[PDB]
Order: sequence, then C-alpha cells, then structure tokens
Amino acid sequence: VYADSFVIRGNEVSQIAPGQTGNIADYNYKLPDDFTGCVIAWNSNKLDSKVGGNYNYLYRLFRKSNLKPFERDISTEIYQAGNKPCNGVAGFNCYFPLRSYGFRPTYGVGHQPYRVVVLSFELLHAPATVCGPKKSTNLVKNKCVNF
Amino acid sequence: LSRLDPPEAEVQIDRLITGRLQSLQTYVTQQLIRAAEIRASANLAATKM
Amino acid sequence: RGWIFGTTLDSKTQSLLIVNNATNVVIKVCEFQFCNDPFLDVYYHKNNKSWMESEFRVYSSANNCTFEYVSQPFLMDLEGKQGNFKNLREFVFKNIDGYFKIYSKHTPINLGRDLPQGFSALEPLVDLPIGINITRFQTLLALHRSY
Amino acid sequence: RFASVYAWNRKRISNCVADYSVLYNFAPFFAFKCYGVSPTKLNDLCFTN
Ligand SMILES: *[C@@H]1O[C@H](CO)[C@@H](O[C@@H]2O[C@H](CO)[C@@H](O)[C@H](O)[C@H]2NC(C)=O)[C@H](O)[C@H]1NC(C)=O
Ligand SMILES: *[C@@H]1O[C@H](CO)[C@@H](O)[C@H](O)[C@H]1NC(C)=O
Ligand SMILES: *[C@@H]1O[C@H](CO)[C@@H](O)[C@H](O)[C@H]1NC(C)=O
Repeated sequence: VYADSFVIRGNEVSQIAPGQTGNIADYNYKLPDDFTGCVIAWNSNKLDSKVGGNYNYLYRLFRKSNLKPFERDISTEIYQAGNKPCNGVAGFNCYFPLRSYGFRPTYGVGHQPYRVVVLSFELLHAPATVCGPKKSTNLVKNKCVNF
Repeated sequence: LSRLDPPEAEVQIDRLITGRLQSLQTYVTQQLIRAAEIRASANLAATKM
Repeated sequence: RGWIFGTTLDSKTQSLLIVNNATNVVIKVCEFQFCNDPFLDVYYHKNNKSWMESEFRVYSSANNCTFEYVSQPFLMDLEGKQGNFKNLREFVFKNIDGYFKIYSKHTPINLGRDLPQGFSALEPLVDLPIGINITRFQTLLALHRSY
Repeated sequence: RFASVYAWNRKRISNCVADYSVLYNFAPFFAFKCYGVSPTKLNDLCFTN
C-alpha cells in the first residue's frame, strides 16, 4: 500500500481523479485510467495559512508536454516562451515555471488550502503482505468446505 | 468522445455496441433460415433434373 | 558491473545507479550530479597479473536522494569447466506507469554459436515502484582489466 | 448588482473566443456542476451562442 500526500488548493480537488486533465493533472500529478485504491481529502485552513499569506507552497505551471501517470519532476529551468532562446534567469517570453500559492484565512471556500492524501492498493496473484484482523483456523482436506 | 470524459464515455458507448451486435445477430439468424430453404429448393431441383 | 539509467545523466535530473558485485546489489535513485568514468589502471593488461578490484566512486554527489533497495545480487556465475561451456545471461527492462520490472535467467550451453538457437523463457525477478521517466541507457563496464 | 430570483436578467454572449478554464479565478466557487457536457472539455467544442 502506497500513501503519498500533498497540499493543493480546494478548487482543484476534483482534478485528482482518473481521466481528469487541467493545470494540476497534466503537469504535477496524474493518475492512471485503471486506478485502484482511492483518495482522502480534508480542509486544513486551520494551520496552513497566515494573515499575510502563506508562500511556502509551490506548483508547476509550464511544461514542454504532459507527464505520464505516476511521475515526478523536480527539475528547474527557464521556459522557452518565444523564438529568442532563453539563456537563463528571467526575461521577456522566458518564464519561471514554479509559482507560489497565496493562502489566507480571508478567502472563502474554494481558495483555502486543502490537505489531500491518496492511497493505492494492488490485487495481483502475489504473496500477500498486509490485510485486516482475521483469525486463521485449521485446514480441512477431502471434505466439502467454504474456503 | 468529444463531448464527454472517458469515465462517462466508457459507459455511454456500450449501449450502441450492444444494439449493433443485436441488429447483426438478427441478420445472420434470418440468413441461416433463408439459406436452409434455398438449399431444400436446390435439392428438389437436382432430383427433378 | 550493472547499468545506469536516466533522462539526462546530470545534476538537473534524477538517475538510477544499479550496481552489482559478488555478494550484494545496490539500487538507489539519486540526483547524481556527475558520472565521469570508471577507474582505469591505464595498464589495461592482465596476461601477467590477475588482480583487479576496488574501483568505486563512479558518481560524484547525491544531494537529495531516497529509495535504497540493497538486496541479493542479480546474477550468479555458474562454474565454467572443460572449456566451450558458458552461460548466456538474459535481461529485459520495462518502464510503464511508474513501475520498473527486470526479468532474467541463466541459459547454459554457448559452445560454438554466439547467439544459440532453440527456445527459452525468462522468469520475473523483481519489481521497482520508484516511478520517474527514463530515456537514456548506459553501461558501467569496468575496463580496469580486460582480455 | 445581481437581479432577484423572480426577475432574473438574461445576457447574450456571442462573437468572441471563449476560455472556460479561467472562470476558477473570478469567483470562489467549488463544484462547477455541469450536466450536458463534461466541464473538462468546455474549451474544445464550438457553439453558436
Ligand atoms: C474580476 O475580478 C477578478 C478578481 O480579482 C480579477 O482577477 C484578477 O485579474 C488580473 C488580470 O488583470 C490578474 O492579474 C489577477 O491575478 C486576478 N486576481 C484574481 C484574484 O482573480 C479580474 O481581473 C476582474 N476582471 C474584471 C474585468 O474586472
Ligand atoms: C559487495 O558489496 C557489499 C556492499 O557493502 C559488501 O558488503 C560486500 O562485502 C561486497 N562483496 C564482497 C565479496 O566483498
Ligand atoms: C535537495 O538538495 C538539492 C541540493 O541542495 C536541491 O537543489 C534540491 O532542491 C533539494 N530538494 C528539495 C529541497 O526538495
């Protein structure tokens, strides 16, 4: 079982779903179309926003192409948004990809930060490792049972 | 495909598949009986000749 | 000696460092800064001396790294006796939806034919859930002593 | 100023280039419930008005 958690704005919770596309399911975190397991999301405005605004949370904005499901990209560079090549730093038609959220308690529902964690299982014919509270019993052979 | 996302397109395009499969099964079922009748007539014609 | 995978093989991107030795294997994906070259004695001759080991230091740095999977070594070298008897190692790697698979087996009989005919089927060995995208393949052959 | 429920006002939008992916910043709404077409593919179809 794999549990990976991240903080997103409450507006984009619906984009964490199989088949959804947008500004967060195409450049940041994409899910497969045959996804098993499922998500959990709860509001966390109590401890994620300041009166002056929380600027510690980032999200990618520009990428060359959409990323395959279950992929990560922490690289930093300067986007080529024009004919003139961008050597580095900031310039016209040369954008920095990462941008900062601006969570504040004044904002209404839909702009306050949300705290989401997604679980992922798998059901394949492999030696099982984790499951719930069941008590094993004795084995019966050559008799009609309910195994 | 253009107007809906995959999670609902997968649900909607099943009804058309079932309907077309039924419409083709009916055609082959009728063709079998028609061929049987034609074969009986052909056997009668062969005997008559 | 193993294989190295990555999309750029530089500090800007993550990369794998699959490394195998006599009684261990080390699999760890890091943001490996530099991979200059395997250590070379410059002598490159072994008809007189048959001692060669302890090269190490293939990479330069690993700043923020995770996913350590030290485990049993991949390939077991069966004894080659009476000549004209070698084992043809087989491998295959796949990368779909953030899953890494490695299949392998040790097919014997390589008497006269470089790529023997017949038929053989590979068995699964290990699955790696790390993720990421790989678009470059490289080998870490140790040329400290060769013949 | 928004009109009352019993006297809602109608506005006609036509002859422009739409972009339905920017409405998320104008108003602090959450759902965007939409019936006929999936909200994801709003900026791909072409309408009359
Ligand atoms: C309608 O109100 C919104 C709310 O502020 C305005 O949105 C801003 O638009 C500017 C572009 O001029 C952006 O730089 C800001 O980042 C936006 N802020 C927010 C909070 O959305 C919008 O410009 C207004 N439009 C009109 C026509 O008045
Ligand atoms: C192979 O590498 C591991 C990694 O530390 C080491 O413990 C082991 O001793 C090595 N094998 C031999 C034969 O030294
Ligand atoms: C890990 O460290 C490197 C080098 O200091 C840095 O470039 C990278 O951003 C760090 N990763 C984080 C902070 O997630």
